[PDB]
Amino acid sequence: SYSLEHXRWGKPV
Amino acid sequence: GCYEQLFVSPEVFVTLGVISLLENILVIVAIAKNKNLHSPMYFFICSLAVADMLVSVSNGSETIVITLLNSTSFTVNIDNVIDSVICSSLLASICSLLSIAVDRYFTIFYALQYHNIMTVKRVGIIISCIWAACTVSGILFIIYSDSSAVIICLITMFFTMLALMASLYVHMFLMARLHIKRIAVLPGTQGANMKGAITLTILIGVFVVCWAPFFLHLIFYISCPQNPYCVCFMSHFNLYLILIMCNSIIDPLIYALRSQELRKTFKEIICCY
Amino acid sequence: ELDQLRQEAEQLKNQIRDARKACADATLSQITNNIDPVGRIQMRTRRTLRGHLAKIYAMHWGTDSRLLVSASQDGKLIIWDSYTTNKVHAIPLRSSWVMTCAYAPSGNYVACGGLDNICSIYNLKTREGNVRVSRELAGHTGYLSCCRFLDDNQIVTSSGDTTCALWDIETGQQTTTFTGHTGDVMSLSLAPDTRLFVSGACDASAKLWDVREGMCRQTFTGHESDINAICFFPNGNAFATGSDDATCRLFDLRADQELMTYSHDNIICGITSVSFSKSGRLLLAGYDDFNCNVWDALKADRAGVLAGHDNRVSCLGVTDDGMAVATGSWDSFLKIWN
Amino acid sequence: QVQLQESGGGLVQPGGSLRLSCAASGFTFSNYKMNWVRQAPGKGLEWVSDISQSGASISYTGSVKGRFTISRDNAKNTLYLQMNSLKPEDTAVYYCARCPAPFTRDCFDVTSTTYAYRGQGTQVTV
Amino acid sequence: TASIAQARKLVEQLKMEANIDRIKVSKAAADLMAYCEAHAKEDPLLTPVPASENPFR
Amino acid sequence: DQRNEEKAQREANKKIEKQLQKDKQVYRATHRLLLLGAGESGKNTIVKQMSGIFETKFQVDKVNFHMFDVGAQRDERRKWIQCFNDVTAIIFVVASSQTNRLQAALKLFDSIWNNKWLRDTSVILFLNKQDLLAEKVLAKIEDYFPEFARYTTPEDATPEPGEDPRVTRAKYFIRDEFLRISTASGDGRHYCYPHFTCAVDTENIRRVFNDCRDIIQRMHLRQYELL
Ligand SMILES: [Ca+2]
Repeated sequence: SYSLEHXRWGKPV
Repeated sequence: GCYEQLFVSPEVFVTLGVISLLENILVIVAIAKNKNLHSPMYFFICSLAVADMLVSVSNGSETIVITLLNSTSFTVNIDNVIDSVICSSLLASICSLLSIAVDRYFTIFYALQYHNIMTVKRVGIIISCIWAACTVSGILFIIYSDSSAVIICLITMFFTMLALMASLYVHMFLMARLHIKRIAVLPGTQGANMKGAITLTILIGVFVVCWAPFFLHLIFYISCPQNPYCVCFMSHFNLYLILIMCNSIIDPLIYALRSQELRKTFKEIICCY
Repeated sequence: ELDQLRQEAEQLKNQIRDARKACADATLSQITNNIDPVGRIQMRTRRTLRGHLAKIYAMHWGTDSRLLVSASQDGKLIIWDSYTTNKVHAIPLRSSWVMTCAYAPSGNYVACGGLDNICSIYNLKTREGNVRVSRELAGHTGYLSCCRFLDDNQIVTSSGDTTCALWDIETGQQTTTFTGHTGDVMSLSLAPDTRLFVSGACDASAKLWDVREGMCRQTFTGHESDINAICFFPNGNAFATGSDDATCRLFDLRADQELMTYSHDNIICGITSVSFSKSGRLLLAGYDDFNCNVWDALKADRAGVLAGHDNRVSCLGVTDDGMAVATGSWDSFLKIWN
Repeated sequence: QVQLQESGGGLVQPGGSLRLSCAASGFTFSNYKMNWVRQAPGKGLEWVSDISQSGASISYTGSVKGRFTISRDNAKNTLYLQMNSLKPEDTAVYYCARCPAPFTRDCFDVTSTTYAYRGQGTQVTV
Repeated sequence: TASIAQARKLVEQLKMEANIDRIKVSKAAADLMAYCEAHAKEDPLLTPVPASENPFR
Repeated sequence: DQRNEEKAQREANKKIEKQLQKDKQVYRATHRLLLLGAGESGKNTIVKQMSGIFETKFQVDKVNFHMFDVGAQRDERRKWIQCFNDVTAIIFVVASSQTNRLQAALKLFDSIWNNKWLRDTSVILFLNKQDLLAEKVLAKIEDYFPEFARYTTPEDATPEPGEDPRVTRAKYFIRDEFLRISTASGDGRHYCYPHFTCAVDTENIRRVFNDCRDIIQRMHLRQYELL
């Protein structure tokens, strides 16, 4: 489920 | 297309990473190989070049790792390590720019005492303390990344150091203008007023343009996450990272490349390699 | 009477000029045209010596071709080991305005001085192991421009008061005064047999002095401005001088005439230092363009250059054996070439 | 060897004029700045005129402006001085002097002590 | 005319320099050339001396 | 067995390099000044109110200054002038007012300023003996400097109360004569800081301090493309 994305705080949760 | 997240070709990240890597490495080599370039100011420029190299490398690495994994447990540890490296390196870059400017303010306003203050021992202590604090803060800010305290502390540190940098350069500009006014009033007599204004424009404008959108993103990430317009603004995270890496590629040209000795050393190194 | 004495002096000058013309059957350039050129000389820096902070004014090789003494404007002499680049001594000076230094042929003493008009002689070999001042020589009223060592008990100095002198080191008294120059004396050179020496001065002239008699034996003219460097030929029958007119000239002590001119259209800077190689075939000179040109001493062609300085070159010297050339400049670095 | 030999001196009545000369030898004349200096019978040497290598820029002491002029001829190696409307105050020995180095604009040539590039001088009695 | 004291010394020095048995230039030039040729093979700055002998590297 | 000698040499460097580092710090924190002046200059007073060379040291507000006064050297300056080409500043003291001593001073300043080795050295210029100039003028300049006849007081002149306008004009005329030379030849690499001082004045000690500060500040401002 968990994925890796550029940088951090890409999408608000 | 604001709702969809903006996708930036990995190639762009790997290109900016390699080019800025090359330039930062050249800047570090030119300083290490020229014994004349051993004043505190060049140690601070070296620290900046190192932080920029770290930003370009790790981020680039993250891009390659993501691309390779997508073309094909470990993911969590890899993501946590790379992100702690990126956060630490960004903090080091900001602190290095503040040190450079802070160093300069000292010379202009402590011309006679300057050498009894910025002794090489103290420069080494300051740089090591800055790097240790930036590394520790990057680690804590990634381990607890799912907390408002970390984003709040990141925007506070950015805007405090932006205000400090702008204040220091404005004060130095005002002193230069006072000297211009006294120099011009002589019986025997762009312009200095334009050269100074352009220098401030480039030095502050590049910093603000290449950094601030990311911290505006974080501001919206706390303030208005679900707002229809802030979501559209946040869709450009992948562009704000490019602007930050573009500061890693640009900054050597407005500090390291203004000195004549570093230029001479660059040109000799370039022709050798 | 003054006008008649002046006329007599002019008559003697004309007689000397005609006496010299009578011997001018051919120039050097008409003889060495049948000698193959040395070709291109490409020296490379082997070692760099660091430690001085201020511009370096003087350097001198010892007789073992292994140690160097150098003096900067900080007020410090450094003894270096050219082989291992390690330092041996770092002697603080009473005053920082040092213009010349010399290494004794025995390796026992180091002399230096400058604007204080005092020649300080340091004993490098003491029972305590500490470097101490053994003598301070004073009498000169102008700045001290050059010092040379004849023996452990005899030193030759020159100063900005237009007078050269021979000093007895142990007694501390001046024993011989060499007068006749009207401008500052810039550089001294000793004969291989240390019986004669030559003194260049800010008169566009040089004089051949008899060390033992106190008499000036010959006066050489030819330069258009102040003479900055002088150096005896290895044989001992000629010397080379450099001046502010950007020309270097070779003079012959046996014909009392100028023998060769070394110049180039693109050189408009003076010659800070002049030195010869062991065979006398190469002439090296430092300029104000932050470089050094190597000239073919028998042809007046340029053989090559030594580039690696970013400020005025201040001194140049060659080892007694001939294995290396060392230079110093206002960049506070010394470099050795090969 | 370099020489400077002054000429064109003499004695004149107040209000008269002289044309002085100076022949140079032993150096390239066109590469040096040239000056005129005077020795007062009871005063130390004083600078009078300074002409650049090209003749494009000429400086005079304030006391001689509008009365004295200088020129040079690089094809003849000759330096002149036109001395007009002379007064008793201009009695002095005049010397022609050369700047110590070529291709420069800094000169130290009025030294009390024997200067190497100075001529013998000519007496201008008024 | 006090300065005659210095002029006289100049005259005496010129007389001493006038009485010099000057050598012909072509002979001295030939001697310097012969000297240079005799020791040309011995001069480390002209001769491409091997690196194994050169103590500086 | 030769390694014992090599080890010994390494130890010597360690002792020497550490001392050089200590000495290097002392060197960079010390401000060197060259003091020159006219034969009639009150150079002695310049020293009192603050062999071939004399040295005076000062500590002004915890800043170490080292002033060198040229001793019994020959009047030919063209060779030792080159040595003082890295001092913080040259202090040139000229007395206002028998030869035309002012023209000699102006002649000397022009030669110094345009020296190929002194292009980056600033000059602090002290005009001394103001009361002798004032008395001579009020009791002549046009006979030496004819253009004075057409000189007017600068609009930014700030004379002290009680000064005779003819004296203030003479002071600014002389100052401007030096400044025209400085301005015409200078290319922003060095500046002249002329001052009008009294033969006896202890304030001169702070005038040098403040000028040295400004010289360094503008040097760095030049470096950082701000000035
Ligand atoms: Ca991540």
